Amino acid sequence: SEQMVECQAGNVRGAVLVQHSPIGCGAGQVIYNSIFRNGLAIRGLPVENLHLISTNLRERDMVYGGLDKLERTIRDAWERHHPQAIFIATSCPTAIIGDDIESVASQLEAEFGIPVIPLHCGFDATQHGILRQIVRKNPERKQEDLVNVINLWGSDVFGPMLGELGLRVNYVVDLATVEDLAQMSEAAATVGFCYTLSTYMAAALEQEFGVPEVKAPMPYGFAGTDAWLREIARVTHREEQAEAYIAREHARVKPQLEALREKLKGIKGFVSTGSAYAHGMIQVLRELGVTVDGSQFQFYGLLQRVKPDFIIIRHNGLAPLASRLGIPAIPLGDEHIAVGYQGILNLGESILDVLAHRKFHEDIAAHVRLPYRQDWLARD
Amino acid sequence: QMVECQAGNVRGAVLVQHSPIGCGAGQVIYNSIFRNGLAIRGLPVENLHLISTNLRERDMVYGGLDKLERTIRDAWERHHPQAIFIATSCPTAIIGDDIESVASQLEAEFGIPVIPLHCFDATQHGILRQIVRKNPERKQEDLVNVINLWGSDVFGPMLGELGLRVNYVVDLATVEDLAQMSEAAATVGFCYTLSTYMAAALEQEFGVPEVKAPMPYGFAGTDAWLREIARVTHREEQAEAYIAREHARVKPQLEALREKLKGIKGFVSTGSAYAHGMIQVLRELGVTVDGSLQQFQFYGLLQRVKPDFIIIRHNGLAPLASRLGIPAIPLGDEHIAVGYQGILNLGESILDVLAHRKFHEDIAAHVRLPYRQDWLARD
Amino acid sequence: TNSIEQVRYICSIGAMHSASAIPRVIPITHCGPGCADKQFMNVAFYNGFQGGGYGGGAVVPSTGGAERLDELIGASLQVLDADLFVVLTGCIPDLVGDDIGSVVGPYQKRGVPIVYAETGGFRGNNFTGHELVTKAIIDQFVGDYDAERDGAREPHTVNVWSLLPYHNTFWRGDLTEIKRLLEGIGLKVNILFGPQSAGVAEWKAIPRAGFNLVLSPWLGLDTARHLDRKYGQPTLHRPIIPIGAKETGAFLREVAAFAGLDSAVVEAFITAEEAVYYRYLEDFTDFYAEYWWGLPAKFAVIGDSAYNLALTKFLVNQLGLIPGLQIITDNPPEEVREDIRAHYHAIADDVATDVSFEEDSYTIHQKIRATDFGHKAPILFGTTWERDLAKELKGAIVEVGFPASYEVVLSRSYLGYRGALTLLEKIYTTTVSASA
Amino acid sequence: KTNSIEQVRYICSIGAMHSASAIPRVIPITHCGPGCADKQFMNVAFYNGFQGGGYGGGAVVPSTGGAERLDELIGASLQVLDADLFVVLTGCIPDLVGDDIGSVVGPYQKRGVPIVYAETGGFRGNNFTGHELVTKAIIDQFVGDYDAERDGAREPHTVNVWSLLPYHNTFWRGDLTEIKRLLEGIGLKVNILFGPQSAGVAEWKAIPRAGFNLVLSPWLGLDTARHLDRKYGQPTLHRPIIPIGAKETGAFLREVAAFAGLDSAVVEAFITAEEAVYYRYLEDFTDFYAEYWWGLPAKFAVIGDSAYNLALTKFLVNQLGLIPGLQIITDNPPEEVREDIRAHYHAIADDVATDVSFEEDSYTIHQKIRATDFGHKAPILFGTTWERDLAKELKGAIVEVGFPASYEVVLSRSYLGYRGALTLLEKIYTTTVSASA
Repeated sequence: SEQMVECQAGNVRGAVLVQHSPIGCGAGQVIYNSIFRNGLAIRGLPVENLHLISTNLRERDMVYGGLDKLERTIRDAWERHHPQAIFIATSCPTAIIGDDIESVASQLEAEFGIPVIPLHCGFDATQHGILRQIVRKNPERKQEDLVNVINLWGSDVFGPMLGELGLRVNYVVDLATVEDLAQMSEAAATVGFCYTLSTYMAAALEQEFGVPEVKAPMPYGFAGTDAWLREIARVTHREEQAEAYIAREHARVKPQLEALREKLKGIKGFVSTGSAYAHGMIQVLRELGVTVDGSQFQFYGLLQRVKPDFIIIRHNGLAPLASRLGIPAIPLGDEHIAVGYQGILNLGESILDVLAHRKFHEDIAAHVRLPYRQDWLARD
Repeated sequence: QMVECQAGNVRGAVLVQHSPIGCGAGQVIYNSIFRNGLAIRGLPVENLHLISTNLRERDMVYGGLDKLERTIRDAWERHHPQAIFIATSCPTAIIGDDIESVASQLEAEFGIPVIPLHCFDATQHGILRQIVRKNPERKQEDLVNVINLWGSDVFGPMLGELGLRVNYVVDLATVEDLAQMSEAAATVGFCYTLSTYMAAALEQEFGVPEVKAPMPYGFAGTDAWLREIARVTHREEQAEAYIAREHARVKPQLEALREKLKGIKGFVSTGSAYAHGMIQVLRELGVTVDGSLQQFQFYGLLQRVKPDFIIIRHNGLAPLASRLGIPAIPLGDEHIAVGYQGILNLGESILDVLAHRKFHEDIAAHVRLPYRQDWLARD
Repeated sequence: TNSIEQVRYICSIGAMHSASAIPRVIPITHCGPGCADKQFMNVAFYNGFQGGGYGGGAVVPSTGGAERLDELIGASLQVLDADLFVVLTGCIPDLVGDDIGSVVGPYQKRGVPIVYAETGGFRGNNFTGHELVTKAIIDQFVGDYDAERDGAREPHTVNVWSLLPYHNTFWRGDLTEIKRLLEGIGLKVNILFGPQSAGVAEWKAIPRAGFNLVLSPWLGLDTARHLDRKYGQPTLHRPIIPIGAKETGAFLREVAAFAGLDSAVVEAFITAEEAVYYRYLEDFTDFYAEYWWGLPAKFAVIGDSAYNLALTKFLVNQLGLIPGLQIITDNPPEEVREDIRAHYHAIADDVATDVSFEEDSYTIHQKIRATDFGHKAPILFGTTWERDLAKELKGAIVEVGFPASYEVVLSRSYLGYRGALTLLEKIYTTTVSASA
Repeated sequence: KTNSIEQVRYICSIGAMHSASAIPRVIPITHCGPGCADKQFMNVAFYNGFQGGGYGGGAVVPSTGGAERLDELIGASLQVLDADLFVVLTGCIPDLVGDDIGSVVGPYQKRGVPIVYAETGGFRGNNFTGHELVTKAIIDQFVGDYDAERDGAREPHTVNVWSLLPYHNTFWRGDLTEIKRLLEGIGLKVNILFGPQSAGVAEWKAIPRAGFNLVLSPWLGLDTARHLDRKYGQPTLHRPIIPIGAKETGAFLREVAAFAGLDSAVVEAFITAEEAVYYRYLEDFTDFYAEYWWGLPAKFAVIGDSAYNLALTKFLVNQLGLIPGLQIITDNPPEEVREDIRAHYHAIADDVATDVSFEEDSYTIHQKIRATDFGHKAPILFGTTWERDLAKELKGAIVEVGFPASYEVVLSRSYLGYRGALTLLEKIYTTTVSASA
């Protein structure tokens, strides 16, 4: 989860993430920068590089520790960017030497007057730190029409959907300004489409600050979206708008689903993700009529056993291997693809798209040799 | 030559090329120039929409009037412009179609000017005749018309220090701007042979005074030009303040710039009415000029002179000089050397192209020019 | 309608660029008084900034026109050193009825290497002009053929009739790739245009080539039929220009079967090329399959028939992209249009699409706007005219043909194996630059 | 000088696993403690040109007292993966704890397995030092000793090429293809040792049989070449400037021919043919270069590793007459070689003298660029994705030429030699003209 913690902490706009570790552990800066820029572009916000600072530890620090270097790096971050918050991330080579980041963090927090949050890397260090030090306490303002939506990335799917309910969306944590994180205690509810991700932070928000958490079926499939929207409306007292939106969307979407079903008839899929997320995708596929068998060498064996037309995955490294077997994968960089009523059609025509791309993957499969020995191929 | 680009570079207007598809080839050149001018001026960038009547064999013995009317109606329906210009190449001029009648008829029908160009400047004449307002109620005392081909925003800042506003025309000007020119407090032409007819007509037929003063080239030239503008528009205090401030700011830097240009032999072959200003600016910088002006003729002149760099304003000349190892000042923006900052800009540009000699000298050594030796042994 | 907005080509006399594409060949233009012959030698400049200095540009001479054309020819002959002069005529000589044959014949009887092509602008676009220029060269410079005097026909030499020079923006690199591929399987190639050509010596050797390869949907078919009638040379028509390993292998095997080449050499060359190509494609598969933020699913191709069909074939068969809209803008003759449409109908074993023929950019843009590309923005393969439309659709644009005013093209190619890899680089560097 | 490095310009030594995976059919086996996100490198290469690990990269790479854990990993990888050679790289934790990697890997070597191990403690250097460590480990533990009678007589006209760092120099595949093509043109047999054109471990086994080692880089490979000189007695030719364009490429080819005693007629024929092609294209380009109305950048800044930094500076000064505005080398070369690099920059041309700085922190680099006076035009930046925002701030063009090139999809592009120079010109001036695109 260290990569996810670093990505979340560095994706908070107006904040600076300090990587207390050798230069090697900062290699993720390029990955995080690419994800950050693409998320900004998708969200429509101005695009720019993120500024992650590494303490750049060397042998001297591995021996005698790097507290002085950490303090120097935090001062550098403050002077260069004057952020609204500073996070600190610690790697294995720095965990082994057992540097005490808490003391310097508290001291510099007192000196600068902004949060200095040492990330300790069901639970998430970045979310815990945001709640501890950034989320406003006993707010004097309550936003009855504000809802916290906990997501990693993806386009504005909840924006328009909840707009039809007259509700505003507060996207956290990624791409959120420090102002947005602070005001999450003012929102009228916290909706998390991802049970695994959003459960901890939303539960803590409700318990400590009184912002209700919406616990309902995920917005996947017609029934799931119906229940989800109705729960949102009940919590935020917008039943009339929710019913109007549901009727409109049912009328608009139900026809096209027939043509989509005809086009997707006979297609066999495959899903391999967290049971929570996989459940929604499998529900949407069942709506479209696609067949699902159920839920990196073991992946090779699984794909050989099943031989699906397409796969749905959410972890890196799985797709390239499936590509070499001739199986396209649904690109879930935007996890919001299948959310809501329009999500059904989006996923349907995305499946139709990746079925066309099968031509590339079949060529690759024909003209490549995998690095696995033949004998190992005869094992499960 | 410039009529078609001028007419097509007016925003909110549509230029109709009444001719075979071949004569519309310039649409690509005009589109590139138009987009680059929009980008330089900071305006939103977009393609220009030039429509060709696309005359064929049949129109060469019957006439293209029906096709011309169809094309004008298409322009109106597609774009709903504020003005429609019409061009006429050799093939359509030989068949002698009567564009005036269709132009007047469709002008009456649509309620917007339909301006047939007689390709003095046809586009400017048409703009004055049919777009420029007559007896305008307003008289923008702080508005000055600046005639330029493509140029850049140099007069903007310069005249801003005088409190005046700039109405750039004709290119990149909206049809609203062309109609405003009857309201301006004065008209300034960057070059004589390129900006004298239209301003003279503006002053004669409308009360807009024309500024007659040395061009803004060199210290003395810019002083006289700014003082004339100030006198005409009653901004003498601001003009003198700006002149003194700019003299103080620029005069020191010119000393340092002069040393780097010692021994540099230039060469100018632009229009004699603008080559004069460029030579004045060069003489300010201490550069030596020893030349003043067809590929063969230019080749002979360059061989005779052998300058370090050349200044030109026409195409074809630069690539030929490049093959001889001589850089050319990229005079795509005639406003490079205008004003006090223009002196430093031209000096820096000269120093840049001097560095670029590396490329041209390398090219000169590895290219065979297409001229035969027997002729190459003669003038 | 008749109106053409934002022209997709130029007049026949714009085929002077085909003449200037032959090394050490200088065209002499006669458009009337001769105001804006520059409209062409500068039009190629606003294609991918290439310039005609190799055989033309400002170097090109330009103009009763008989006396004045004769004066021009006399002046050019004594100044310019060329292996061959091509005299092209425009509107005014055609309408006035100037006898250009009488003006140019006297020089030919004098032994000067000069030809004239009657290429009236209003007759057609520069594709018809290209065919006229090639036929004029063949008729007046190559001349008749005698195997004893000139040399025995070589069954394994091929004349390649292909992309139109200076209009197909990447013609130099593309012809280099075509020549490299054809020489790989053991042919002697008369590429006839561009840097790889030997010049007029290659054109003089046209009669003693084994066959003519028309590597385009329709351009060059006229020339190949003319050469068949004249010299009795057989013709191989290969309407799809190959991009990528699949189509390139098919094309090479087809040419080897036609010319009776050694199959072992052909297979060895194909194996080596495929090894390289598929190593690179294996490297590319990670991006193609994993890219988080999605890639375009549909595409539209607007351009001349040659590159239009080549790109459609490559995008459908190599990438599995969905053909959204294909418009051919070079105005091919009505006789060949059904064959082109047939090529589009069988674009893949299980994919069928169609191609339209429009020459007016307003109609093309309205057709693109009226098209449904799904919930993702498409990728446009077009020209500079489509940049605004591409921005409006929130999609990517790749400039693949005239006018490519935002490409600086030196040696780029999009054909064969290496060109296919370059094309993939261009496409997917453009797509990922959405957040750049 | 502060310790902080913002927006890293490189990765740790263990990131040299990409050098091992750049040899065909060679699979690195990484060992970085519990390996939280050791996958970082497997993915940083994906965000530097979208290259993909190929055969032995990506998820194919196995990863983890670590002695027992490393032994289990090696056994599993040996039983599963089919490779000509396995390279075991170790990171921080094995180094700090003090794991005896030799005791774990040597048992397999004595059993005939083609496996080597390199100690690449991440806190001891960047991936350039790791690259040198990996190459030396391969030479020592796989190539082994040389006996001319057993292995084959040394070939005076065979050359080992030590050059661009794989997967960090974004265009290394096409660049090595061009280098090999140039060297084979003048009649050499080339051991390129990396990338698609390499023959794999067979090429590495033939290292002792090469006539000489060509270190085609300012400093990277000098350590390896000295090691090979000590081991096999092979002479070394150091050619610090990697050639781009006809002038530098001709100089480089003539220098190599003089060193190796190659036939001069063949060398001159190859050079004249390549120059014919190159200068035909440059003649076509001259129209744009001299005529372009809207002006082209006059000054440039180059930020990147020493190899490409010096190559680009030389090409931009000598082929084009661009004025060097600011050159910063970011690969952190050893202090010993820095004066020689600076000297190369001082004589960048007969009449042009410039200088190079050495910075590894992107904040310092950006502040230096901002503090630099580029004249009345916006410069052109040759840098990385980190410089995109700065390039926009300066209202100038940026060309991504090194890690991280996150906005380039690189398959076979090259910027070296004769053809790469034309490709580079296309890239540069398609970027400049796209201001109004």
